[PDB]
Amino acid sequence: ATFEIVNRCSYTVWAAASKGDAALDAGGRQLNSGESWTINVEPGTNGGKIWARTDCYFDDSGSGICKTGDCGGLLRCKRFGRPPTTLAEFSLNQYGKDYIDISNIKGFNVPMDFSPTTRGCRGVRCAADIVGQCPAKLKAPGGGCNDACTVFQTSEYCCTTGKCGPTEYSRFFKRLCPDAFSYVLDKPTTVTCPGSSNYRVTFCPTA
Ligand SMILES: NC(=O)CN(CC(=O)O)CC(=O)O
Repeated sequence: ATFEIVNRCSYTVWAAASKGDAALDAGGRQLNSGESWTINVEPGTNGGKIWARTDCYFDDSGSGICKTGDCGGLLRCKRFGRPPTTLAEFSLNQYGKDYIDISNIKGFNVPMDFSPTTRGCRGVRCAADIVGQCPAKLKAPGGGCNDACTVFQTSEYCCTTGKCGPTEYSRFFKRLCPDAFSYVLDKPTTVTCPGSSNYRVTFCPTA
């Protein structure tokens, strides 16, 4: 499946694509403003994620750091990124269907549209001014708005035991982006697409 990753932000993003224990395609690439990168994700892949990293500093070998979304200090991500990161999440060809969503469970850094190329299912967007409205305790100095699990590290927010529910901090994200997951046990906003669809992820969407 192809994922066309498009940077319409004024700033460079270092796109990242991983399934947690391995890169998807090349795993990462620098996208200056206006640049695109089309990756191939193998059919049947589960637990894939795409995200933006902002303000990165890499040496020629591809090692360094990013202000948001860093993945073990690598340009070409093998693992997932450090919050805060708006997440495009997908599992493909799971019993005949693809499953896509956007998540704020690991916070928000860059506004995102995640859309199929087909009429057969809808897209998702989280593009509200979350960083400008971010509660003080969730502000990330590197840019972005942390989730409460990252900040407070308790089950109330991290949903590690029992049955967590919404909190003031999940509701902050949820009102701004109703179609994105705001905490681990949020009512799912996953979209079911026909199996083997293709997709476009746009950073800083407009129309
Ligand atoms: N249209 C946009 O998304 C503009 N961007 C700002 C920019 O690209 O300079 C907002 C953001 O990055 O949160």
